[PDB]
Amino acid sequence: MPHAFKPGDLVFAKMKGYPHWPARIDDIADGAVKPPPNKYPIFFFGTHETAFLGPKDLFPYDKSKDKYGKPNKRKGFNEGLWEIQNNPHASYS
Repeated sequence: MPHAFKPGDLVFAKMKGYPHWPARIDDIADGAVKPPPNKYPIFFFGTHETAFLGPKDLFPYDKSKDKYGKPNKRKGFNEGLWEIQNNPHASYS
């Protein structure tokens, strides 16, 4: 059975106006800004942007990749697909 989301989990993350996007739940570094309550720090592959999202917008990658893991015209997306499949836990700093 599913657990709660934890750092390192791979997802497609949904935001208004963008296709479901390859992403990971990030850790919060010591000294770094914490997310709001009930929000997770989401690192978007390809763009390498962070946003804070709740579980309603987080689709587990394994379950969802046949639907959402297809090329997209959007800037950074196809790079993002490579990252999530090929090195999802690397440093992209």
